[PDB]
Amino acid sequence: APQQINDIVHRTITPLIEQQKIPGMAVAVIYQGKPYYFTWGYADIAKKQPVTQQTLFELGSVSKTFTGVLGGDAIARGEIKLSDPTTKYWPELTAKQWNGITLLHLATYTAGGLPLQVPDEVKSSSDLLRFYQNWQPAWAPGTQRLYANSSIGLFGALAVKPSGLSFEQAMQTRVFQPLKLNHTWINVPPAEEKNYAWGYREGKAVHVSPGALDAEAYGVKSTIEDMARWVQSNLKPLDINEKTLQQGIQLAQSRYWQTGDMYQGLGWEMLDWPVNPDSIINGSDNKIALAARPVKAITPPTPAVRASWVHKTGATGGFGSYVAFIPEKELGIVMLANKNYPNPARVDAAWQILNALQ
Ligand SMILES: CC(=O)N1CCc2c(NS(=O)(=O)c3cccc(Cl)c3O)cccc21
Repeated sequence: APQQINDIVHRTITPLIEQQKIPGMAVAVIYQGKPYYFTWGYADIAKKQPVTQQTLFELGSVSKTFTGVLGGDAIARGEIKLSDPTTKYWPELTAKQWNGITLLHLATYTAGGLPLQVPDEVKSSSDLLRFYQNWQPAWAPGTQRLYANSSIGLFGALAVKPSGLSFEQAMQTRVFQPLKLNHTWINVPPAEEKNYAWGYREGKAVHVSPGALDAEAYGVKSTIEDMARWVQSNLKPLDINEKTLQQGIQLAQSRYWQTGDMYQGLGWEMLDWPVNPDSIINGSDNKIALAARPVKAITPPTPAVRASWVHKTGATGGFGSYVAFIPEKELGIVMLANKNYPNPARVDAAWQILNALQ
């Protein structure tokens, strides 16, 4: 732990924890390719369990980066194409509004206004079909972006259909195991519950509740060590020996759409590096419950740009996560907390640390 990394991390994160009243936090800095770990506070306030390097956190929407990469791996295997119509993998989706909606539109929130949340009433495979059949798009496909679990969640479910595997089994076999992410889970096994932090919402200890397409949109739990390895893998995909996984990571960092200064990948979101912090700090703010934005198609998509700020925020009811990395600098950060605190404060802290080290 070089003193420079020690000092910038502690001097940034300690006040953040105090100001946001975060119960526990884990941070990883990847510097010239090597990981350094930091932990503070409590995974379980009532049982006085500390945050360790083995503590599991709910990633929330950072799970969408795993879904994006798994989808990219299915593309690279030749099992799906992003230009495929949605109905090719779900022929029972016969309602006419689905003509022209491709897997690309699902993966990038551009199908025409799919809603942020799958309704709680939707549980079964037949409930899900009925929900997507009755959905009425506000817009033509490929014209506006509206961030949505029901969009990328359906992409993940359809992307694994030609493989025959369940989504969880495909994610394990094709992403977690090859990358040695051995403490990363869609469902936390009983053997690992001692390490599963509680989330904290309004002072109450909480875990994410089951929901339709939860595994695909917000369902991953992981340790700070496994998340650092995730960042290392996305920083240098060519060091990965599995060929389709290498390509799938590269596809998830391709630029498909532009809105303002932001480019939409598969799960990942990107900006040109160097970034103005206020373009990301205000650009990811989740004070807005619904933000509809016109998109410009990038025709054809730009392959993964090493001179990028690649990032993703994530939340559940009781957790708040952030990942950002800069491929050209071999630099990255992971911030895992068991409180859902404001996104601008995450990005500001991450920028203060990475800017100091670049
Ligand atoms: C208060 C509460 O209960 N929350 C907040 C977030 C969340 C998720 N995660 S999410 O829908 O995919 C998501 C939406 C929007 C933005 C982000 Cl960054 C995000 O991860 C799942 C279940 C409950 C809750």
